[PDB]
Amino acid sequence: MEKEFEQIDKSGSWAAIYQDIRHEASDFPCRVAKLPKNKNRNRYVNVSPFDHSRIKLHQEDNDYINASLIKMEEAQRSYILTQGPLPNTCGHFWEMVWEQKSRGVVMLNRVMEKGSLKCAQYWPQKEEKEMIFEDTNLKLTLISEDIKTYYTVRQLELENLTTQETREILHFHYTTWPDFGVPESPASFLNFLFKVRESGSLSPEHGPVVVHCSAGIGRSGTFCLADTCLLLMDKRKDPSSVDIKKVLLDMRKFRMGLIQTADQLRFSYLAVIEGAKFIMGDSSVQDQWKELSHED
Ligand SMILES: O=C(O)C(=O)Nc1sc2c(c1C(=O)O)CCOC2
Repeated sequence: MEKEFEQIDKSGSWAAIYQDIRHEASDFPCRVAKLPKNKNRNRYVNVSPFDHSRIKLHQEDNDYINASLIKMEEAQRSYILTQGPLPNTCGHFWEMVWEQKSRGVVMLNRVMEKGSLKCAQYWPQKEEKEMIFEDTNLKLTLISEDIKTYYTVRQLELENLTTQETREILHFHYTTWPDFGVPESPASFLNFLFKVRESGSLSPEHGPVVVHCSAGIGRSGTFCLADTCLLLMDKRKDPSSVDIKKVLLDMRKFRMGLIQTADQLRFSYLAVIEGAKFIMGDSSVQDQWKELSHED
């Protein structure tokens, strides 16, 4: 992957590699997404969940959210990829976190990017001001947060107002990944991915982690691709048995458009090649990513 990396680089062919991926990627219907009744539940016209893998709300009313379950069979890990909640779907979002039993939410975007409102403000920014979403009958409180220079971990309490059951959700917000961009470095990305992992939220005792950006494909696909490649590498301890592009193709069976530019692809080879030093038995690099990243 490291030789492929250098071959690709030497002969300036990331875009064509990426172009091939786009050409190979699956195509499956998104008919419920396109129901007229769901128009205002989608942020982008051109980014939909395929019907086969979409997440259904457990409501009789309208079961539609723009979210997909990415179920990586071999790696044995799933994620739910979703767009940034809209002003009218923040209640659907948290209904889905409750129903799917997720323990973590990864947000890879800011509420504002390039002058636009990429995502509703769907979690509370302070302890005294909880949010209640009447439509799905759920309450959410900030329990605390831990703000780093490039990301923040929130502990959130989610309450199902109908049964009064309560869960803790962890929110990992990467706030320095530009839309249609890459992270500043592999170090700070792996730093952030490993915070997520250490937290327990990836563990198969939970529902699938919710990963989102603005559309739920570019930055998310990047995160997820790196995570699974490292996972696959780990259950074998065998870096050479991972085919990154092929894994991306597996993921795009479950949601379109995963990874939005050829520099995102290239960044994902960089992140997995670096992270393999850790999977391969050198845990001191984790500490190094933490220094490089400048977390504090
Ligand atoms: O948030 C991302 O990482 C992401 O995939 N963004 C997406 S993918 C995508 C758009 C954007 C965007 O935010 O403007 C606009 C519509 O076309 C595809």
